[PDB]
Amino acid sequence: ASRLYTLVLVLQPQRVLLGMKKRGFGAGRWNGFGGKVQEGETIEDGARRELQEESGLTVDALHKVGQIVFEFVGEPELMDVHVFCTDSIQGTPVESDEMRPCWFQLDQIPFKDMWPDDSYWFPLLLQKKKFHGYFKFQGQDTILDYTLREVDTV
Ligand SMILES: Nc1nc2ncccc2[nH]1
Repeated sequence: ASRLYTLVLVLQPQRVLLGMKKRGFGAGRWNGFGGKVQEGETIEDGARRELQEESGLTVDALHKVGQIVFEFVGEPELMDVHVFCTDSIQGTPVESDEMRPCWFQLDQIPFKDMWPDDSYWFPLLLQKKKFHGYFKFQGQDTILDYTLREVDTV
């Protein structure tokens, strides 16, 4: 009972791009760029597509850095989120009716205004570590339990 999603982080040596979602699931929080994987499309092709649709950027090189499963108590579907980091990008981030992009210095990540799980696995992403995670949520603000382990292969 799971559904595939992608999440792409545009990470450069001194800064990371995040986008403030203006409506829908997760509105009001800074996040990477992603969404559901479609029929007939590979997970990586979906990550590339979602980055363009949501940020206006075109990614050359992409690589997998994590997989995180989210459970929301009372909701049947688990979110199976495949996390990617960019290595090269083209274009300028585009503000739209759906998303407001901003670059953040690496020591100024706005964790108070992000999903609470990001405080756990973003430090790994920043240090170029790969990870498998699982977070059980009650509502959208409370982590009931979690597991997070570094791995060599996502
Ligand atoms: N970055 C990020 N964290 C999340 N936690 C739960 C659901 C979606 C999420 N996107």
